[PDB]
Amino acid sequence: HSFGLYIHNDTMSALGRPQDMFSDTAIQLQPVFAQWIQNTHALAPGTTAPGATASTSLTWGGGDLVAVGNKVALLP
Amino acid sequence: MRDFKTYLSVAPVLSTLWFGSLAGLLIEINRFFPDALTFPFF
Amino acid sequence: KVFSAHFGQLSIIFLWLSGMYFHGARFSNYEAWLNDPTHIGPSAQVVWPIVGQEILNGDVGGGFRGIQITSGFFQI
Amino acid sequence: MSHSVKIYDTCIGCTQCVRACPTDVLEMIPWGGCKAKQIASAPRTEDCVGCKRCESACPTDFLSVRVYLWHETTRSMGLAY
Amino acid sequence: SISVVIFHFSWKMQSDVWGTINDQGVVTHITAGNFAQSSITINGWLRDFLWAQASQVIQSYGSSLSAYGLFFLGAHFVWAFSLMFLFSGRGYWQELIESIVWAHNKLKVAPATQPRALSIVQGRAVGVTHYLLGGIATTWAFFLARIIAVG
Amino acid sequence: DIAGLTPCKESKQFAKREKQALKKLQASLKLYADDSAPALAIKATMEKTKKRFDNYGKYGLLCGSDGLPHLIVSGDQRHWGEFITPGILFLYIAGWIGWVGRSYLIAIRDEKKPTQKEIIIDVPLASSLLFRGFSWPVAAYRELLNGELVDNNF
Amino acid sequence: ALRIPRFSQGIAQDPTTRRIWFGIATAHDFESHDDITEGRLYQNIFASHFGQLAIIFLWTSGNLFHVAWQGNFEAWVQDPFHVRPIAHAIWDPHFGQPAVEAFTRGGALGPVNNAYSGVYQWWYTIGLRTNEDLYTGAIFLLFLSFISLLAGWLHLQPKWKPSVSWFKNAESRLNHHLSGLFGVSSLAWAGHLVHVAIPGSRGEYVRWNNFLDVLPYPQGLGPLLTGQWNLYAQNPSSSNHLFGTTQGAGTAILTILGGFHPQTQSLWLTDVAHHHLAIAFLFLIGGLMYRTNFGIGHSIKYILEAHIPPGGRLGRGHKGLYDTINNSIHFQLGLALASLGVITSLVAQHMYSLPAYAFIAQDFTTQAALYTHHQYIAGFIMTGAFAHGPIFFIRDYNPEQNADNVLARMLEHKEAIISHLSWASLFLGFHTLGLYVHNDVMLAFGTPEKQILIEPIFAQWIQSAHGKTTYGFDIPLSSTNGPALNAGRNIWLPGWLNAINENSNSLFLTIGPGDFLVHHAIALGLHTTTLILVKGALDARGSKLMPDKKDFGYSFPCDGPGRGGTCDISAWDDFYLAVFWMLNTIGWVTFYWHWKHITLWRGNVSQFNESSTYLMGWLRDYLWLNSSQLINGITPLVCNSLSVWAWMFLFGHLVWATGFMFLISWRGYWQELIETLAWAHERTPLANLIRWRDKPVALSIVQARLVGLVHFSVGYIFTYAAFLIASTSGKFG
Amino acid sequence: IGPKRGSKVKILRRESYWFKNVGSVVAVDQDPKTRYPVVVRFAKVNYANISTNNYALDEVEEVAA
Ligand code: CLA
Ligand code: CLA
Ligand code: CLA
Ligand code: CLA
Ligand code: CLA
Ligand SMILES: CCCCCCCCCCCCO[C@H]1O[C@H](CO)[C@@H](O[C@H]2O[C@H](CO)[C@@H](O)[C@H](O)[C@H]2O)[C@H](O)[C@H]1O
Ligand SMILES: CC1=C(C/C=C(\C)CCC[C@H](C)CCC[C@@H](C)CCCC(C)C)C(=O)c2ccccc2C1=O
Ligand SMILES: CC1=C(C/C=C(\C)CCC[C@H](C)CCC[C@@H](C)CCCC(C)C)C(=O)c2ccccc2C1=O
Ligand code: SF4
Ligand code: SF4
Repeated sequence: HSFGLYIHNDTMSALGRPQDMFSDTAIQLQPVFAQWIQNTHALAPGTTAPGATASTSLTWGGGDLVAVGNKVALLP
Repeated sequence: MRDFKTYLSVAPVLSTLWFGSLAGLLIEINRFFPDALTFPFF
Repeated sequence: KVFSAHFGQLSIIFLWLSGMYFHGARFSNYEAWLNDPTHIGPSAQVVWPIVGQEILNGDVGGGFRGIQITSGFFQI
Repeated sequence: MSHSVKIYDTCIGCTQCVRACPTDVLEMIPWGGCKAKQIASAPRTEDCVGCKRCESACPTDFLSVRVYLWHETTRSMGLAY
Repeated sequence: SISVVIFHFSWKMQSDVWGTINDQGVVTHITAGNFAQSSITINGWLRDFLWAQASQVIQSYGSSLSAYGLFFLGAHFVWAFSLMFLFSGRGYWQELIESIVWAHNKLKVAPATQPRALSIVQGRAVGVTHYLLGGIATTWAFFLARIIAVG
Repeated sequence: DIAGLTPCKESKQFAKREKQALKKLQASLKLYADDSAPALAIKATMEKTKKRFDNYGKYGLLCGSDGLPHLIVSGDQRHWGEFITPGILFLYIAGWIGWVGRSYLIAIRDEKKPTQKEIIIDVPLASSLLFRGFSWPVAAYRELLNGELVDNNF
Repeated sequence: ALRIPRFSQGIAQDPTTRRIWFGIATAHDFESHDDITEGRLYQNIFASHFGQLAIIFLWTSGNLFHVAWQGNFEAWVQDPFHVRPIAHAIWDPHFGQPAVEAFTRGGALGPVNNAYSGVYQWWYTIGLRTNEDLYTGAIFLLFLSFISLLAGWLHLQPKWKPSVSWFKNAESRLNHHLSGLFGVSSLAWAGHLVHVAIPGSRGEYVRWNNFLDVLPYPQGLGPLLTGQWNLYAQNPSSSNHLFGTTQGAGTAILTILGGFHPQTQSLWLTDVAHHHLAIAFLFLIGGLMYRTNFGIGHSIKYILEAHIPPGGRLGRGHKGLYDTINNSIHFQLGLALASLGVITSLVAQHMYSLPAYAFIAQDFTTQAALYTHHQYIAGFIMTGAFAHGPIFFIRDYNPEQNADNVLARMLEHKEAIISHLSWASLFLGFHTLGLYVHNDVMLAFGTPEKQILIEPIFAQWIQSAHGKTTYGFDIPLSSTNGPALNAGRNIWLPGWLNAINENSNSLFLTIGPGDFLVHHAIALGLHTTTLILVKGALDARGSKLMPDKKDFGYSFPCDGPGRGGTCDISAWDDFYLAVFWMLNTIGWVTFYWHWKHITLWRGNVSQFNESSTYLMGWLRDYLWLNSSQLINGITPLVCNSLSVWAWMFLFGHLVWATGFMFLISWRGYWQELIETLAWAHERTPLANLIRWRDKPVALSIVQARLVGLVHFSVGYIFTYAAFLIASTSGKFG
Repeated sequence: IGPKRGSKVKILRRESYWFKNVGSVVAVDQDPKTRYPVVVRFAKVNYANISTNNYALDEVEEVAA
């Protein structure tokens, strides 16, 4: 369940029928990951939490963007 | 203090004061003649 | 023994760091990089142009020839 | 052979020399004259595995034994289980 | 364990995250998420990774960093020297070491300090340690060469 | 002269190498040292690879296509000391590495217990059997093949 | 605890699984395993490889049978333009509907994979043409390959003798062979090409009907028997030819005349036949050289015996090398291997620059996955050659029966032999490796100059005394004239051996400092590879660490710890150890051709020039450049052109890597957790009582040195297999 | 002491580690009797940690003399 998993893809994407790969889109998962705990981390400054704009680690699901003016930094 | 028919000892790696240095003096010939690939003679 | 032959690590980590603080100092780029971050692309080490060497020393920021850094002093 | 690895030597004396090796070697069988007078190379060897712990200690001055037996039971390899 | 966890982070952290703002902050990752449908294939892991990035290691000659591409061959050699230490017998390099020792004695040049092959487990000690300082610095080079310069 | 082209006296392809490549060394319109006293591409590194002009010496030196210079050394037209001159040199230096190899060695196996005198070193480098090598005129080229290391000891 | 495996006995009642594996790998070791006698053995290899020839024709049959009804031929014989021939129809239920995508290749219907074997230009190159005219193949070869089994049995049945002592003659046989066989085996070929094929080539057909009515000429074999031969070679072929259709054909078999052509490279029609003829006297003259009863010729001892050239007065014998090469059967299968091994490459290195086929190179793929299946093998031999000549020394061989005698002395004076071998390698080692890192430290460092780069003088030299009429150059006595040949000229070296530089297919490619290294690194291979095989061999007998290493010699892998610590010190495990460098030479060598060729085709050659003189670059452009095509062939954007290949190529990287286990694992660790892992079942419900019949164990202490290998190898040899093809196919080159 | 007891002897058997080499001896056997007398000894060790072995006059080919 932890490697031949990939090998499926090759053997069946080189056979080539994506209908049935394991793609982020072919085997049933649908344009969202979101609902787990990430999305209850960047959103937690509304508990016993006091707060302070953003989260704890900007890489979390909810809100915010504007990070830096040369290149980038972290986002969801 | 050292006359004739072999002398005093020395450590495990005095080769590290023989790789480093001696050989080291040779970069010292590889900048005096900063270059080779054949060579003029004397 | 181990409480002694230990010791000579701290002392060492200590001779190390020094050649890094010295290095992160007079072999400068730190002064130059700080007024000018987002911009620079730091150095501390530089060759000496013996034999082939020099190629390794390529303009890094506050106006000098050197080899870069991926060891975040300049940032502590 | 069926266990045949030669550890023999010439002294076959066994004091501060060699003892180690699971069961296999009930020797001290004094041949009529070989110094500390105990000799040969083995007893009944159809019992135990394939060591070379056999030499490791006390001479064989030549080879020293190892696996060579081929015909190989199970009680002859830990694992018949 | 570590060597593939590394392989993970940067292919993520650049496929997404690292990239860049401009007007309307239209984000432009070091790679427009190529990850998408294409790490899932374990070839994409050299289509999209190893053969994609590393093009900076094998272009790196005549430069400034160069010492990476110029390591990346050694240490991508040293590893492919470990197998010799890993994969081999022992009374072998003995059996060999004497042929040597012989030719030695003819000129009168060897015996003193009985030259001997490697201590079964020393041999393993010179596997492993090499297989690592080989197989590792390889990427230490592979890396510093795809974040210096674009990224 | 031979398979590649001619030396430096003319070698078009070689010329282009001098120029682009190195001089793009340039490539840094400025990069500030108007007067400044460190950043030394500027002076030599080029000029030391560069003032190496239409001169490098003159060496002959064949230079193929792309004009990187090839070494024939077949003892002819000009090229003789690209192997022999630095060849006998390799020989002479080695052999006086091992002439003394077969020396701060054949001087021990004797007296009293001599069983690892060699993990320390009796005379460092040998510093006694030292010059035996330059103090090889002829030497092994006779005494090796006649006596001492004599077929007997063979 | 029962009794099974029907030949061995120690193996037969071994309660573990070894029972199995070791069964399926002692089968072919006739000499000494229960069922054997010198009478049994011999014949037990005889009706064995009558089981041979037999399996070679069920191969060839089907080779000519997935061809005749599909797999273009009444196509590709209309004109063979470099677009995708055919082998057979690929049919796997796993395939997607992109069954429609290339994979499914033009002419034919359902998907297919095209001839990369040569067959397609030799079933054709000896005539054999029309798609109504063709469908024989199996039909014969197979109404043959069954006979191949019949003797098998017939000569296995006692009565009509299977022959026992009669197996140690020589003279009689080989006095028979190198006449009866080879000679007439040629001849008869010289027969065929000429009556039925040369006509089929330049001229026109031959009709299944007539065979008398067809006459290369008007007035027959004319003189010929009339010693008058010469006037074959006048207006033989032409050049304004249009290959296969006469018109500028002419009809006078035999020549050495005309030569190359943009329309087909390949040896001329005739010449491969006067030759096949020409040699067929010499072997026939050779056959008839030894006894065979009548009372002429020779006894195969008495011209060894005290023959000897530099013997005579140099105290160095020659006793019955005959009754030891003859009483050996391993000496036999190892002078057999090699010759074959040396010539398997002479085949496959001459098969380029001189391919003898109608459209081949100027094909440039089939041409590059066919030099190598003849470089792999060939290397793969050599080893086995060297490996049955370190079995002779243990099972057979006989110190008291061979001594003072020149096969000994070879043993006796051995410590030198490996040393003056090892001295070659260590020299050929660091000295190639100085030149290649230095060559790579200098680039990167910015200085393409300073690059150390020796012209391959003694190379190109051989060729400016041939035809490499490259940009002039005298050479003292030669000049490019004054003296030319004088003794030779317009006979012999006509247009042929006159390809010169020919940037396209000149035979000889124009060699520079890139080639003065690989060429010293193929040299560091067979040297190192052989210091180990020479050594491996030169004491399967024993040595200091293991003195009495025998009665079993070969595969006794391992010994107890202590003494110094003792290991892969069976002549097998040096063979075992050898096969890595036969897999590293036969890599540097093949690697080399291709890069060269590649570049020397749909593009440059400067490429290999300043970018093979170093090392990084051998990885970058080649290795890294020229894979492109294949890997973005599974592509996140659907299955494109190739998909078999790249999946093979990663199947390539796995089978390989998964060698290592076997190779850094060593039975000890594996067995032990199987000791814990066989406390499971026994202690777990819904899987108790349930008995194995073979006791769970971990692999033998020789076995896994093999299996990691026989694993290391396919991966490796299945990777280049998929690599080159997956890149010499688009190309470009 | 009068003839030669143990003053210099080669080894010739080809199994014995220091075989063709000549090291020194000790208390060579006295009596008519057995077949493995003679201790020998030399500086150079061998494949075991301890190496000081006993060979026997049916042989010691010393040889010249
Ligand atoms: C003093 C030195 C000495 C001498 C005279 C020799 C001589 C020889 N060696 Mg050798 N060797 C040496 C040291 C020496 N070795 C050492 C230290 C090693 C490492 C184990 C080896 C490993 C070795 C191998 C594997 C082989 C030889 C072989 C040979 C023979 C072929 C020459 C060759 O191509 O190898 C070139 C020489 C080397 C690779 C040796 C490197 C070590 C050198 C640099 C020692 C330098 C002096 C050293 C620092 C001593 C200290 C000086 C002291 C007076 C203070 C030749 C008889 C080959 C053979 O058996 O064929 C006849 C065989 O291939 N040698
Ligand atoms: C392990 C490998 C093995 C394999 C799988 C192959 C496979 C192949 N080899 Mg090959 N080869 C090998 C080992 C192998 N070879 C070795 C060891 C050698 C060196 C001896 C060669 C030397 C070799 C050459 C020179 C050629 C090949 C060719 C080929 C290809 C042609 C197909 C074929 O062989 O039909 C085999 C056909 C037959 C077995 C039937 C023909 C045999 C004739 C000569 C029998 C004559 C007997 C006759 C009846 C007697 C007449 C008597 C009477 C009528 C008067 C095929 C890819 C050819 C090629 O290049 O393709 C492009 C060719 O060039 N090989
Ligand atoms: C043309 C051939 C020739 C002939 C006539 C023989 C004949 C013989 N060889 Mg031999 N050999 C050869 C070439 C030959 N060899 C070559 C070229 C090599 C190495 C290059 C060897 C290496 C070799 C070894 C190590 C041994 C023999 C042995 C023998 C004897 C027993 C055969 C055996 O053990 O197979 C039985 C084997 C099997 C039933 C199959 C197991 C084989 C495995 C390793 C598969 C090999 C790889 C495979 C193709 C990959 C799997 C396919 C994949 C697509 C799934 C027999 C006298 C043995 C012997 O008696 O020596 C004392 C043994 O020691 N040979
Ligand atoms: C790329 C690989 C690696 C390297 C460098 C070597 C090198 C060598 N192998 Mg080898 N081998 C390997 C992988 C390697 N192997 C693998 C994977 C296998 C199969 C598992 C084998 C199986 C094998 C066998 C059976 C044999 C060898 C032998 C040899 C030696 C042959 C002599 C020679 O080629 O020139 C000499 C060596 C080189 C050119 C390599 C470089 C060594 C020097 C230049 C070291 C550099 C010094 C450096 C600056 C100092 C750094 C050290 C430290 C102070 C930091 C050589 C030492 C043979 C042998 O023993 O010869 C006598 C033979 O026994 N190998
Ligand atoms: C690429 C690798 C190869 C493979 C496949 C394996 C696999 C394994 N190693 Mg391993 N190993 C390897 C190379 C490999 N190793 C090397 C090179 C080394 C050292 C150099 C080691 C050192 C090592 C150690 C020390 C250990 C292992 C262990 C294991 C097992 C871990 C449990 C597991 O997940 O297995 C099952 C899963 C796989 C093998 C991967 C999936 C395979 C795919 C292709 C599916 C194929 C199945 C399918 C039905 C095929 C049938 C089709 C038909 C045509 C046959 C596993 C069997 C350990 C163990 O036994 O713990 C349980 C133990 O810790 N290995
Ligand atoms: C990358 C694949 C797209 C999938 C996720 C898309 C969902 C969210 C929309 C875009 C996400 C990026 O967020 C980005 O939005 C805008 C880009 O139009 C930018 O908008 C920014 O520029 C302008 C300048 O005043 C104003 O319109 C906004 O006040 C300001 O936040 C911001 O730099 C950033 O907040
Ligand atoms: C190659 C190999 C060897 C042979 C490797 C050897 C003999 C390495 C040892 C070489 C030493 C380090 C050379 C030392 C010589 C110099 C230090 C002396 C000169 C001093 C300098 C100035 C040069 C083994 O002994 C071995 C043992 C067990 C498993 C695998 C293997 C294995 O794979
Ligand atoms: C994994 C492993 C084992 C364990 C043994 C195992 C894992 C056997 C497992 C059987 C596999 C799953 C069979 C699959 C093979 C198929 C291709 C079928 C073979 C068919 C044959 C008859 C050809 C060892 O015993 C061993 C011994 C010595 C060195 C290294 C190792 C080692 O690496
Ligand atoms: S101790 Fe070793 S006789 Fe001596 S070598 Fe034989 S068992 Fe006893
Ligand atoms: S050496 Fe053999 S016989 Fe002796 S104890 Fe070990 S296994 Fe038993």
